[PDB]
Amino acid sequence: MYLPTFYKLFHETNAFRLKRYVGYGPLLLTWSIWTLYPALYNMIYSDFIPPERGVPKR
Amino acid sequence: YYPFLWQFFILGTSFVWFHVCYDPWLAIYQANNAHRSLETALTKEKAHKKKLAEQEES
Ligand SMILES: CCCCCCCCCCCCCCCCCC(=O)OC[C@H](COP(=O)([O-])OCC[N+](C)(C)C)OC(=O)CCCCCCCCCCCCCCCCC
Ligand SMILES: CCCCCCCCCCCCCCCCCC(=O)OC[C@H](COP(=O)([O-])OCC[N+](C)(C)C)OC(=O)CCCCCCCCCCCCCCCCC
Ligand SMILES: CCCCCCCCCCCCCCCCCC(=O)OC[C@H](COP(=O)([O-])OCC[N+](C)(C)C)OC(=O)CCCCCCCCCCCCCCCCC
Repeated sequence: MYLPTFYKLFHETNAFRLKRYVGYGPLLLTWSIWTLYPALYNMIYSDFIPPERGVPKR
Repeated sequence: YYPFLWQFFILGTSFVWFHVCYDPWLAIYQANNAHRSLETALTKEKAHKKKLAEQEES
């Protein structure tokens, strides 16, 4: 007979619930990307892609 | 049947709302005021400066 410990049942239930809730992480990420998009653009092209060095002659 | 996918659908509908209510008004507003831009004034000043410079004395 299958007599799992209640520790395991609790762990598996919480694992499933965590899986369910993680699906909204992308949702909130998209919401905060559409919102505050200028901030994301500034971050991307200031830290990950630093500007070029040289300056115009004028 | 996938709640987070339906939330993405709601986000898409809100995006469509924003763009529908945004693009037409902005387009018509910036089409109406095409001749009031700073570029027109700069071009007029450049033309007048050229005309004054070509015709002058020592
Ligand atoms: C260092 C951080 C300090 C500042 C505080 C930061 C708070 C951040 C809050 C926002 C992000 C939350 C993300 C997790 C959300 C989980 C929701 C939930 O209910 O869980 C789903 C399910 C539970 O589903 P549920 O439906 O039963 O949810 C209800 C849960 N209770 C009853 C608690 C209200 O739980 C899980 O299995 C996942 C739990 C994730 C969170 C675990 C926290 C502890 C372990 C990781 C961190 C350890 C270090 C902590 C810092 C110590 C520093 C010395
Ligand atoms: C660089 C950008 C890359 C972007 C790539 C985007 C590509 C997206 C492609 C999606 C294809 C479709 C996938 C469908 C999955 C369905 C799963 C499912 O059944 O869900 C039900 C479950 C919950 O189910 P439920 O309980 O809500 O309902 C089930 C419905 N019935 C009952 C009818 C069956 O949800 C999940 O599985 C959610 C978890 C999986 C997805 C987690 C993704 C996390 C990503 C976090 C953001 C990372 C960003 C990058 C960070 C980089 C940092 C350096
Ligand atoms: C100017 C004054 C007057 C007009 C004000 C304009 C509205 C301002 C507030 C709008 C809030 C959004 C609409 C809520 C309406 C009720 C929806 C509802 O009952 O939920 C069911 C609906 C969906 O339920 P449903 O049952 O209809 O459909 C989904 C069901 N399935 C998947 C089975 C198909 O929920 C939503 O679609 C969105 C819920 C969002 C959470 C509710 C509170 C939002 C509060 C706003 C701020 C949120 C911030 C989040 C980020 C954290 C920031 C710190």
